[PDB]
Amino acid sequence: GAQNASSGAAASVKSGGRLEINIPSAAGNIVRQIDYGLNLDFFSPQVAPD
Amino acid sequence: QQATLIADKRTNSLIVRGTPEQVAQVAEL
Amino acid sequence: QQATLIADKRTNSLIVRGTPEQVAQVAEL
Amino acid sequence: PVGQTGQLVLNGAQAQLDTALALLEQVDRPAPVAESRTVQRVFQLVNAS
Amino acid sequence: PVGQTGQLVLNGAQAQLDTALALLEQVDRPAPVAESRTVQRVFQLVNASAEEVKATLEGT
Repeated sequence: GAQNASSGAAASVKSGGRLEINIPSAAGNIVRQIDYGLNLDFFSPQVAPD
Repeated sequence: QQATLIADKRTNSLIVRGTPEQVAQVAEL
Repeated sequence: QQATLIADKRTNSLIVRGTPEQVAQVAEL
Repeated sequence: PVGQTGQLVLNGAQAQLDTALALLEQVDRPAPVAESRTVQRVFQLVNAS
Repeated sequence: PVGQTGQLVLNGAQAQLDTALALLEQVDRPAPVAESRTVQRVFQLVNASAEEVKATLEGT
């Protein structure tokens, strides 16, 4: 239910910390995760027969 | 009509399905 | 149409009801 | 004809008979087949998505 | 004919009778059967996912 910047990554690795944010709002609650330390995200990893 | 195109993300395969003339057009592209 | 399927949770029974051709298709599945 | 069963009972003198059978051996062959109205090709892409 | 019952009462001299029965023995055989308008195949996938393959083939 929280929003994270690495949700759309095919693969990930993290090490560090993580901020959890729960702010109620009338336009939609702000429910976020902010990761710090090291973040590595991989997107769309196609490999050819070569 | 127009040829049917099917894209597979896992294998990176393109599949064209239609009349022989509509398929030769995709084949040259 | 298509065959009617009835599933009983208590006894884990599948009941297929239709034409003899439609029933032999489920029977092989 | 024996109904519509692709058979044909033909009944005449033997001269006519061995002549008609030699002609029919020449001008009678199975019909050709339609090709198809639909084909498939599969392309394994290497560089694009 | 005996109605529409696939029987046939035929009545003539014996020369005609033993000639017609020899012809009918030759040019009379049961009709062929239709094949079917529907078939099934089952594929046991090994590397792919059956649900993703179905969604790929349906364009969804």
